[PDB]
Amino acid sequence: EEDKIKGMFNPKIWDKTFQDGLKKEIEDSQPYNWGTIHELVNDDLLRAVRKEIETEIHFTKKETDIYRVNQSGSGLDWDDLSRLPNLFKLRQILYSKQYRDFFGYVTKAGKLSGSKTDMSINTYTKGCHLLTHDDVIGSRRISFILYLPDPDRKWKSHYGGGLRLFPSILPNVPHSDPSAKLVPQFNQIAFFKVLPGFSFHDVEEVKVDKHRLSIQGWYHIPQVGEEGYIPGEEEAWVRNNTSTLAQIESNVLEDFEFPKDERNILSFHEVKHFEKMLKVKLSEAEFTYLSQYISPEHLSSKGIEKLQKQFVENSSLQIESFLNDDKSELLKKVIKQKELEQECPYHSKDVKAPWKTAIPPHKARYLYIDGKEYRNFQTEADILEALNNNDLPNFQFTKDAIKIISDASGNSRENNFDAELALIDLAVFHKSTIFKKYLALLTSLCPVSEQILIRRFRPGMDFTLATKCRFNELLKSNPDIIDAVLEGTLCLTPSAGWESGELGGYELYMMDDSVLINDPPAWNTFNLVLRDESVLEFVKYVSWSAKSSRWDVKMKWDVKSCD
Amino acid sequence: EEDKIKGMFNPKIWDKTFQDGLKKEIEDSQPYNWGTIHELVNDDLLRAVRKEIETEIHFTKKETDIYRVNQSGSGLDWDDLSRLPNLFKLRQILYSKQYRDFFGYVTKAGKLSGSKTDMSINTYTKGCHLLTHDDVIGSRRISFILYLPDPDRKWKSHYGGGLRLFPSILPNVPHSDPSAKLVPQFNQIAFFKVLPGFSFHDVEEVKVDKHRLSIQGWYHIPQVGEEGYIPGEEEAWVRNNTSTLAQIESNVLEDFEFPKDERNILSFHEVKHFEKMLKVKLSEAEFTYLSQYISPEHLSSKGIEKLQKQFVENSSLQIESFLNDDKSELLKKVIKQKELEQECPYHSKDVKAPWKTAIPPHKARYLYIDGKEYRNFQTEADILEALNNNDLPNFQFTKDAIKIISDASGNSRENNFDAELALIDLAVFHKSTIFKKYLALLTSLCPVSEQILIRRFRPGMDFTLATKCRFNELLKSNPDIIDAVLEGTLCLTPSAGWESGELGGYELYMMDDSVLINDPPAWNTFNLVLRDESVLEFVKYVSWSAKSSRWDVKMKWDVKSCD
Ligand SMILES: [Fe+3]
Ligand SMILES: [Fe+3]
Repeated sequence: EEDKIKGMFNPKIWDKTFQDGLKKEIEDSQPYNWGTIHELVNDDLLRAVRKEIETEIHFTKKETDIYRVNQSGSGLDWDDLSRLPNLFKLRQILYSKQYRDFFGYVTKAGKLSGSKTDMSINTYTKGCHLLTHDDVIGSRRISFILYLPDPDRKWKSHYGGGLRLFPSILPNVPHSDPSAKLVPQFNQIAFFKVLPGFSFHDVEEVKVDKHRLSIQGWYHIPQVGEEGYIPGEEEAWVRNNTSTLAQIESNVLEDFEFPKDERNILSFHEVKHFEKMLKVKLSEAEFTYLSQYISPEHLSSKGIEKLQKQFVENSSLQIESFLNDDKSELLKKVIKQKELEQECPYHSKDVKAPWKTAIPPHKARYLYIDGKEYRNFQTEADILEALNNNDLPNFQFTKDAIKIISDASGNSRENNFDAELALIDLAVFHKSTIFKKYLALLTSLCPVSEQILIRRFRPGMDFTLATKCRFNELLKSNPDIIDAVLEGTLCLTPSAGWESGELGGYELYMMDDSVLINDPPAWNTFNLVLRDESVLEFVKYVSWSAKSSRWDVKMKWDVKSCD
Repeated sequence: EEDKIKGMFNPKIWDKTFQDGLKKEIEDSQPYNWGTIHELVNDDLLRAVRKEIETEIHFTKKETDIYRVNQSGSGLDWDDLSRLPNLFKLRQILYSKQYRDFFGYVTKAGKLSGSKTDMSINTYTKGCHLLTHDDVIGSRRISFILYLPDPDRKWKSHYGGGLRLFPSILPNVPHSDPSAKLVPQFNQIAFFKVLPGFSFHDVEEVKVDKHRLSIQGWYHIPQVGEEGYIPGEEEAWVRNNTSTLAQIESNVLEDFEFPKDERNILSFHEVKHFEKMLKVKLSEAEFTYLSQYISPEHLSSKGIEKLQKQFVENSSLQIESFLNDDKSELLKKVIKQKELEQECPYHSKDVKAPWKTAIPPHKARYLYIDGKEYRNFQTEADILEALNNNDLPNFQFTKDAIKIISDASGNSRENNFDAELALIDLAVFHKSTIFKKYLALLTSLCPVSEQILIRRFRPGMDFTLATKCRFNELLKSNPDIIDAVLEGTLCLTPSAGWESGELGGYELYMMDDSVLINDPPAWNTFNLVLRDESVLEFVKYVSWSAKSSRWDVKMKWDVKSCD
């Protein structure tokens, strides 16, 4: 009762002057309303809870596209906490009427469910992380995290594990870079009211070899019977954030994704060449042209049949030493040089031509070169300007634009476009008619469209999430054109240590064990995959631990059978 | 007989030493084998023939896409030449065995038909012309023209009317510029053996106010019964130059046309905007954006309904004062400035970025800006390089490339890109999402693809020939997408005197009287036409007489009904 529960918290939290001060502070916070309280719970109680958890619970590593976490979601039954009396106590006081009134008041959330408790316990160790998300699930009204690292030592900034908040360009379109970061200590709580479209946050990777324990939880909309229940409130809420969010997603939101998952159609000269060949396959002039980039191993009569058969068998190809030695060395030299001697931008504002940042961060983040005009999305107007003035990729005009920049600034070991120029030449090569003629030979498919990107995934920044291919809307009715996207990836990652996947950066292909391909970055490999609409793909978040970025060239084609 | 026929020609032509000398000369001629003979026929006979024709025959003007000629093809019956005994005589000696042996020998043509005579009589007056063609029809083996201008005065070079020969980049792909020109006198014959793919020639416009009379003719493959008849020769020949030329046309030759008649597909952001609107139509922000270029007359509530109704009625729009006053003046100023103070290239080699020359000349010739990388087709390799490395239009990257040229060379009244920059801004505007939203409103059609070109048709050079629209091959199966190309033309011709069509430059739309539209160049007009596959279009050859080039912006879209 009352006094027994209030005694388990810092006495300050029951003080009206403190409460008003805190409500004001949360009201003035940026980038959206959040709060923090130091030394929330009674020290002894919380020390005990930490002891119980270290002693009573096992934590297993779990990796998805969006997180690596040691969870207990093996020891933990929320309906039987008999062996963990201290935790049971914490859960009772955190959901008590006294605390729910306090918490609802300072966050301006209104009333909170007493019965519907929702907690999980996690540890973050080196490499653990949670990417950008907003917490909008079901009936959640407030998010909190209570932190329990070592009570007798300061958790430092460079340890990582910070709670990071994101400012917003529009509703549902957060900025790529965070504008606030909380470095939490023991017995500190962080919390915010859930804001569909705004409450974007993540957990910064833990960077050093330590264990950060925490209790994550949510307060829910009052349920039927409880204080502050309103009939139809929860269902209105859930409806709005689900079926109708999906409705706004297709109608509007996909427009604010960059790069767009769209392909440009090939000319009739190209398509005719492919067709004729499919219904003395390549000329000598053509092998000569191909041999400038491609290893003779894959251009030989037997290399081809081998690849043809693998593709017919698996609907996929994983080639090694794809490029020849002349190109492999040049690319390795210029890429290593850039990695070791030049500064990589670590903020979207610092990214310059020919590079761009993929957005938004709750879908993806990475640097890419698309051959389009320079774009740096810092405001709504920046975005609308692009959507009004869409342009087409021109890799040659990008080499040109590099020279105007290179000649008005000079060149040096610290600032040059050698890597960019080499990679664009690679891109031009893969856009040539003769390359696609070679692709058509390997696969017996006839490409009818293409998109090429050069991508760089920075350590500690960059990642995609699991998604399906996007069918060319306009072509869906053409029965000759296969219900599939052919997808290529040329990995050009020069550094070592990827093999176990612990550093991230792996390309993952899976069924909606369902894993079809799981390739950590390597040097000069080429994956070709013909995806149906059910196949999911992503590149995993690259860890701060990694010695270089993942560099690749990404290619997509719409295809038709010539029978 | 024999001696009576040989006496009607210059006695030199019967001389073996002359004959061998002439055969050698024809053998050494460029750009393909041709010959000429001064004073071929007996002077008196030819003077008489000239008198008969001036006295006995009327000549009527006839204009097509490819020529303006005063013909007799009213006086002239080849089966009854009783009132023209001298001409009958000429025709008998020109087709005589004696002359056919001589002519067949020097041209290395072999035997020639005696019975199958083929002649026509024409005069070229100011403005008369015949564009690039090769003479390959049916059974023709040798072309000749015999010239009968005024016998007692020199026909000068600047009079025009020269016979011009074209060098070849590949078989069937002549160079845009001629490499030989014959200025003919009275009693001179010009002639060549017919060469499928090579014998390209034209008649230079007559530039001054005079009358050039001539007799054009052909010698044919020997017919059944005649000397040198070979069964199946003629039919092999005809077959090869018809059905199988058409086969090579579709398989290969269209690849060497520039610009290509191809459109790039719009993004899903664009298509969705158009659809939503078609199934408080434009926002104020949108009218504001549109009003920067378009005259308020056409943006008003009633201007729109008016245009909507005209389009539903005719499947076409002809708008006047399309652009507003601010843009109309700027464009007129920069275009007039260029016309009056800068030098226009008059040879494909002299054409510089951002401009290109349409090719080949037996299909079209004009200058255009497509937003693609610079291309100057002087060799086979130039062409194959483009086909291997196709690129996509980027009008913004073309403004960029202009600055690298402009800043390494400086600007002046004699050399600047003001006109080009203004026209590209116009092009960017018409490629914007909001413009196409306006286009969709006028027409109730939803654009799904686009091509834009800025074109300049030089006086004395430039023209297109009557052609059909090209359906997007890839889309033909999509039943939502209309079997039509929407086609726009913004004329920006600043000079006067076009009204009667005598200067050329008119846009002609017709049925395969069949004329649907016939618009001489004017200032700031916009034509919109929805072409089915049967509609033919061309811009007429611009005369040397014209005071400026025809300047326009040309736009094409694939479209779908939203019902
Ligand atoms: Fe969260
Ligand atoms: Fe001719």
